[PDB]
Amino acid sequence: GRLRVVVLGSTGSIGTQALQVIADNPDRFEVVGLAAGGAHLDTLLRQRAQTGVTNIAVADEHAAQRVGDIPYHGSDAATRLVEQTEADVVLNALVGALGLRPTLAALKTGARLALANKESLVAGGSLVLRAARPGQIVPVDSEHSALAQCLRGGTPDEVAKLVLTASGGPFRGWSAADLEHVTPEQAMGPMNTLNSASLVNKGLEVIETHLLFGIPYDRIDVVVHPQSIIHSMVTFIDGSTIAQASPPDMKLPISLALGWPRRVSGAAAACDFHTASSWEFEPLDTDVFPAVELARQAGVAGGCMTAVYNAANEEAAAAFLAGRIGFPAIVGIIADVLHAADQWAVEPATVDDVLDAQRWARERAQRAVSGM
Amino acid sequence: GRLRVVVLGSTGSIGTQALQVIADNPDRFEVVGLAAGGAHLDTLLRQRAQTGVTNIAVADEHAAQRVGDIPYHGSDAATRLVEQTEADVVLNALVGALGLRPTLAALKTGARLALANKESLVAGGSLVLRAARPGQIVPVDSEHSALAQCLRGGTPDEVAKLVLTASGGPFRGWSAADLEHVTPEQAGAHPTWSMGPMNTLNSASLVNKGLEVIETHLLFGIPYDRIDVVVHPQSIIHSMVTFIDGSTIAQASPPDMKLPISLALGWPRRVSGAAAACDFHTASSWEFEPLDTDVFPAVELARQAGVAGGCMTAVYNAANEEAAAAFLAGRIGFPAIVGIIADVLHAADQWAVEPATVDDVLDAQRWARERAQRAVSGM
Ligand SMILES: [Mn+2]
Ligand SMILES: [Mn+2]
Repeated sequence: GRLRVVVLGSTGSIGTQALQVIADNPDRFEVVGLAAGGAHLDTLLRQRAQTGVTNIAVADEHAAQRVGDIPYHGSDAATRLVEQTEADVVLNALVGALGLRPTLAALKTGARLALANKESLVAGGSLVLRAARPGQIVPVDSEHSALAQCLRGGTPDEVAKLVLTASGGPFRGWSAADLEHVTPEQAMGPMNTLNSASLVNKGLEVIETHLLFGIPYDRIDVVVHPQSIIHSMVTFIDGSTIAQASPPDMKLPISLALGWPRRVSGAAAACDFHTASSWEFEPLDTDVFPAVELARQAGVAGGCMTAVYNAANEEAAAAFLAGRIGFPAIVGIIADVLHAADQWAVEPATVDDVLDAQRWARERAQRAVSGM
Repeated sequence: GRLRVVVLGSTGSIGTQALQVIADNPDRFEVVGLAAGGAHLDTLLRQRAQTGVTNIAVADEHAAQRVGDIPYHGSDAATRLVEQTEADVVLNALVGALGLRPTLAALKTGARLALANKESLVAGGSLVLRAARPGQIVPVDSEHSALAQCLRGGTPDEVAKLVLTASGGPFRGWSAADLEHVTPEQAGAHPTWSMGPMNTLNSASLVNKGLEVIETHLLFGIPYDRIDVVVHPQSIIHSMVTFIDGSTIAQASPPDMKLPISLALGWPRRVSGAAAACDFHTASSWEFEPLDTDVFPAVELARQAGVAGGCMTAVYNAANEEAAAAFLAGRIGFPAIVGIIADVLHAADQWAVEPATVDDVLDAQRWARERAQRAVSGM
């Protein structure tokens, strides 16, 4: 009785690592579907050959044509694959807010959603939550996987605080003036790396924490931990903190999300306490790095505001990577877009509501770029 | 609901802190019995006056002579109190040998045993385990309390390693040559108001950690080859569990025994506001380093004793007590403490037999003490 797994974004870092965990664990997992964008066809063809899975979605029509025998092709390909494939688990490792429809489709099938695409939850907000049963979304994000594990340390009424760790990025300790000169070269993928550096990733993760676990924003702490060995912690009402620790390796949270609640033997190397190490903690410099506070503000506003936060980032980040704006302008644009986003506090009733909010935010972010 | 608590060893560090937790949480706990040895009779009488608990026991019959209205007095006073008192939880914070019989009596009543007394497991071993039912014993000490919490991170089948943290003591990082020079004062022989010199000394020699490793094996049923020790000077991480997938779950808090005491009393329910939580507003670091087992072999020796089983861990502990006594008195050097334990253990194979009675345990200790005395004197 193997779990049938659909892997969305199969050719990316998380996707390939997931396929490796599945290949190492044939008694527990079986691949039944693959989805890819179409930029890494070499990898996709190998994946088809090795897994024997022809049930494949390709987003780019030209790429799907170039390949051949692809049953699902076009922008809605991944969504239709999910809708029409019998599965126990959908791993959503697509990139960006475009993971939204496949996330909704997955939840509506009743399968466990192993979520790597944090953007679909951040953007979807209550719309995504209303489609899910309790515990149906299982995080692949390292911090949230850690939180889920640490929450086993007590009952829900015993939780005082959730403590999200953050690497601090390559610019930890830098001044506001220092960040002016940051180049795209200095800052997994281009977006994952950049969002880490700008602290917008951590803002997205704070929102993700609130939505997954239902804890109020004022009880979600962020601490900088440069070693990235402690992946997050939960503080309980008696003063006890339970923390999860492991050498960085996404195969650990991937494996746990795929097989929840059961741990997968040998998924990753454990901390080695026969060698010296230091786990350091320091407060986030919120003045220099206000992305987390902006996320909290968007989160408290709720409705479609978190979709706005993410959409504004996607556009500003693209502008930065293209050499059009400076590094500090990323969070500057997000703030400008949010201040103008009055009407988006309304709760999304349909996917179209979220899409409307994102459309508006993308336009407004472009407006903000044009004024620079 | 309100748990009825018997506090054995009410005048010690653990007992008094427990009473503070109980005083601060009257909706959760009520004291229904108090027992003490007698050396601190005045404290016990004040506790009777303060709590209104008249159900009290004094072990020292000679000390009991000073009061006309103690219901339980004499050698087995604490045991008799436990046997005759309706309670939900028995906190056993008695010191040494006087803790073993009360542990067995507590287990027989069907009450939860919040266990601080080390003798009960280290010496009692299979006697205590055979009398206990799953989950009946809840550990009071910080490392074991941490382990119990971290074990919530998976099923028993998912456990790979139990990892105990150790402070490293005052001689953390010292060479073998350095340790030759250690004086009792350096090893922490100061006449502290609450504790004797054995606690600090056992920390310094790593014998305390050895004892904790033995207790870990007995409490949690993990083999010795899967119980690790790491030195962590800050004592913020109190212990950890590594699971089969590579995940480690750790318990962290500023040092404060009220946390593990509160949890042992209220298990499985946490006690709101028991202790302060880790505060990350100021930069800090948690450091880990391996123990040099060549310089500090006490833990390895404990594993040897534990694997041998039977009364061998009783022998380990009793040899330590005698050797540690010789060191504090200036009869041997610091490095000779573990040397003597080793020498006694290697001659002790007759004690690998499982104890049938308390007297079997006491006989093993007697033999070990005498053997250690011979080693010290050279006779
Ligand atoms: Mn993350
Ligand atoms: Mn301890």
